[PDB]
Amino acid sequence: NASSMLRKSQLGF
Amino acid sequence: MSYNYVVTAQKPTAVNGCVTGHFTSAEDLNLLIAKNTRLEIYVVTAEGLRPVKEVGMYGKIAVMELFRPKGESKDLLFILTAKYNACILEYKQSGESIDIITRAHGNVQDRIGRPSETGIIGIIDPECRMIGLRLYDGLFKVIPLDRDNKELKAFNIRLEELHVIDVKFLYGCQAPTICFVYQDPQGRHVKTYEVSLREKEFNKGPWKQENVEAEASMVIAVPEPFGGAIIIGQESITYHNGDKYLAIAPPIIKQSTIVCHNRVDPNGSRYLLGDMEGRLFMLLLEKEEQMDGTVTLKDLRVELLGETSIAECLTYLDNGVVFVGSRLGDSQLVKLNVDSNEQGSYVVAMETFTNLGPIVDMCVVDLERQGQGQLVTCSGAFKEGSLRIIRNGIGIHEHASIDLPGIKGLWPLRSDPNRETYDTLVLSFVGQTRVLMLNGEEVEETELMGFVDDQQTFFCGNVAHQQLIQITSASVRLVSQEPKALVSEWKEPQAKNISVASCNSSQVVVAVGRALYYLQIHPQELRQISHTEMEHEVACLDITPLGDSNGLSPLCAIGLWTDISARILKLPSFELLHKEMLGGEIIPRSILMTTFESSHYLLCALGDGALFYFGLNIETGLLSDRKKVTLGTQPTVLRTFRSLSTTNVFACSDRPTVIYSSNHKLVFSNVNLKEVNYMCPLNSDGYPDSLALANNSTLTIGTIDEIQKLHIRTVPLYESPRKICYQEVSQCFGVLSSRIEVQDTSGGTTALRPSASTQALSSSVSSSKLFSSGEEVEVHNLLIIDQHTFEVLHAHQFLQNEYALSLVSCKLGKDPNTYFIVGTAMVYPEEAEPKQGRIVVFQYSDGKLQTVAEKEVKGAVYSMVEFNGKLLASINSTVRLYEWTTEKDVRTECNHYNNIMALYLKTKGDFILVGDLMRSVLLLAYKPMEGNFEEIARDFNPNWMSAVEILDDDNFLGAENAFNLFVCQKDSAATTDEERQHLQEVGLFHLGEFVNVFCHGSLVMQPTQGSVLFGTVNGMIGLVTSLSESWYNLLLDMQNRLNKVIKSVGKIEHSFWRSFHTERKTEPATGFIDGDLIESFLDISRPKMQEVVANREATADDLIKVVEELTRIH
Repeated sequence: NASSMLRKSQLGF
Repeated sequence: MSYNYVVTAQKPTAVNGCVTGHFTSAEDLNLLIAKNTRLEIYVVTAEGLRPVKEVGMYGKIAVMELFRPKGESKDLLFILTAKYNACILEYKQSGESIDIITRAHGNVQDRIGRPSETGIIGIIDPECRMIGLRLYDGLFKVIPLDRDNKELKAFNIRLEELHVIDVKFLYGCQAPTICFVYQDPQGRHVKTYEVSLREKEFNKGPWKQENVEAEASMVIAVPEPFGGAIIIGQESITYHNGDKYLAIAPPIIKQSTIVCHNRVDPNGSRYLLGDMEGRLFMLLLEKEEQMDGTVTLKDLRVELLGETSIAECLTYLDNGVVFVGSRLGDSQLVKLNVDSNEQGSYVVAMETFTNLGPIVDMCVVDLERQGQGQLVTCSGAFKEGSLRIIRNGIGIHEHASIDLPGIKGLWPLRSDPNRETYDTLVLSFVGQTRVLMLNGEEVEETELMGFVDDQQTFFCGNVAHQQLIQITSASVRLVSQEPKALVSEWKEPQAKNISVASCNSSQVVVAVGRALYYLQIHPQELRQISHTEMEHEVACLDITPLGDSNGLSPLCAIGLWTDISARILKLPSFELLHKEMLGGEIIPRSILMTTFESSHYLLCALGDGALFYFGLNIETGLLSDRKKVTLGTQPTVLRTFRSLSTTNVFACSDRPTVIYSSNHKLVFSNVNLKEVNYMCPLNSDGYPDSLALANNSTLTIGTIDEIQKLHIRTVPLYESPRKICYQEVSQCFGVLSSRIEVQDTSGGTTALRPSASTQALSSSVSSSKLFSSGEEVEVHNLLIIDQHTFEVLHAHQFLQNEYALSLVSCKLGKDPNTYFIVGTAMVYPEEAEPKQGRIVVFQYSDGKLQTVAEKEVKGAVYSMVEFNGKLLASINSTVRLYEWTTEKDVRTECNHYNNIMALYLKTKGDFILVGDLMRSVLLLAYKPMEGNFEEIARDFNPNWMSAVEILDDDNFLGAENAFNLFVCQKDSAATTDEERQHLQEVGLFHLGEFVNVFCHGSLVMQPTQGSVLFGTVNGMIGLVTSLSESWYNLLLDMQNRLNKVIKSVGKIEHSFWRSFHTERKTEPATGFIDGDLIESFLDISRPKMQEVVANREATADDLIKVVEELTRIH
């Protein structure tokens, strides 16, 4: 979802 | 013409890598820990870690290995950077000095190469023929180790296999041999290759290519006695060698993915295994002997051992000690026992290191309404989640408050020969002395024997033999514990004032000018001894019996008065040793000595505020390390306080300072106090482990905080916080949070541990009915946190699959209430993007949380600022600007649709906005015309943004995907339709970190302009300020000069490090400065420092002062 996506790029690789 | 300055406020704290071995000595167990651009070196001992050398690098460490080739005494360090800087490192102690030296280096990137799936992997052969690297798909680089290869020249080799997963070299091998899991269509597979470097090919491996699972991800290489390879997947583990295939599928690892590992016993019967959960496993290899033959294996099993922080990095140390490098959470030191405790955990934590974790959002709020911001961050993820309140400075808590305009000193006073407690404080005064007998905690001023009331007191020590001392202008007096009267009284032969007092509990030394006596308070009387005169007026003296002598004190130090100087001497003799001839026309107001663990110390305050510092020798008497700090502007009175084991040095100045202890060094942190004139330890029954402290007018007493330039408070959330808001009227924080739960056998979701959402003091669920039509779900909450106690007052839980993505705290329209507003989103795996969500307006009351208003939307509300009494909100590539009715409802006014996906917004006082996901930035204005947006300008570069901020009307800051910062301003040029509809990338910089959040605020105070703070995935907190063109220039110059003087470490060019870089563009930095590099200046030797000037004017120490005024921006 790019949302999974944000949270993930968000907590790092 | 953009002019900005970046500095680090908190160094990264996440642990990306860590490695163990003998790097310092061949007998020595070292722990090596890689932060980002920071390298930590420890020596392992009985207690745990002895620190030794922390250095920085000009790259992000991506590979870190210790190794040893032939005829090499001890281990060498291999380091590879994310920008493909490679280097070899040697640990070098020049007796007392430490250097990490660069034995070899070069850059190994290629112009070709699409950077691979699973990032950089670097490996080293068991013999040390070479190093193998995997920077690119299709390719496999190789760097042969030799005596030469000093520039690490490498050939590449072609790999049939385009999607490699993990690789290592195999033990017990004829030729160099790699071994790897790669993926192709039909699944994943395992493969081998010798590496013959003579012809730089690959040749053929000793074992056929077998299959391995769909989720095979780790390759472990089992050392010589065993040989072979271990492959780890989900729910399963396997072993390969020759024709030998051993496999296990233990349901217990199925729960979550393994993710790190570590050899425990050199032979490798045992290895450690890290889960995404925090769980710690042991993997065991059951050996098997056959008589005159090498060891085989029979079986392997897995034992659950316990629970650590989420491990990135694992290293078995000494004897059941395990270091646990974490980045989602705090790093820690851990004990492994043969015996479980209760709960059945073989793991026991010994030490915990704080990681500011992934800082995910943050804000500034002067909790104690002070003028100093404290910073509050959402940190961590999952069970490590937390808040962290971050406070510059050592603070103290004020017990009494006595307005006393005068106080010119103060020493302890125990009204009793037994108890540690002192019920009196005698305080030198404006030419007088007053006494303070205490009814315990009650303040009361009376008289005392042999202690003058109309005469200033220069001292009060604590002389043994049941007697109390009062050195005055006139005469070193005496009073008893038995008699308590006029026991004795010294007087200067001709009736001349003592100028400068000093003594302990056994020793006495005064001075009259240059004149130096020496007396002793021998049983109930003052017996005299030595004498000497001095070149010039004695400014100050210090005596205190140090390590090897109780009471009776060895050598000494003194400050003179015309030549402005300090010098080393002895006891009854007064023989002059080495010295220092400090400059200026201002004298040394202070000069005392002290120690801590393993060093004796001399320091010397002057009256201009500045300070010179030196270490000493109880035996010899020599120089040390000449440097010159600044502290206050006023004289500085040095003292020493009861703390913990290492009772420390306090600096009395207009800017009160503590001097603690670093590596084995000495700390220099602010004291969060008005101003302090004099200060001493204390302990009354009414005021225990105290510290007296007098200023302009008023006595005070209290304990002390930790130390570190910063204090970090704590707040374990047990789940992962996401956004954070301060609503001051309600004195609380709103925090969006998320917990994971699992399907049931009712299908329904349960939970895995008690969170803050579930241990909440009270609670709501969302009721609202706007929508209609094992496994892991997120459950989202809005928390209400007391600003004082940090308790979850209330928790609101959202709808099933509602993710709460944005949060604000504003007043809207004419309405005089303050609301909490949460923008949300409905979320499913199947869907690409959400296509519905809501905005909910909320009020926290006495103890209540009322759903004030809802509003449906047709996508994700990624962000929302409050605009001008209106609410502005990004909603799936569609900006909207809502209005609050008088009827209390959110109604549309206008939109902008020119966005791929609007992620961030910010608002400049006026009617300006900015933001986007894969574009860069846009600016907009609101037009009080038709209540519309007019799209003023954009940036046409392909920046995958991650954070955004308005530095001001024209300067826009932006962070992105690739760890770069950049600044934008709108062109000021003719033809104002095309050139105006663009804004140029006027500032570029490579940070090396990934920025989740910008925001306005500061951590300091009650040259530069503004202050924007940022928090990063890694723990690092930076700060961005603005400059005058002039200041910029001076600093750019001085940056370039500074690079000549400093030796980096891989040899890395600083400017290569700082360069805007994407896997598609590379420019040098403009309009940005590391104070990080600037600040380096100060730690440079005056000689190397001299050089940095060959050339409005030219100086040498001006610049020292200029870096000073800077180090204090944070």
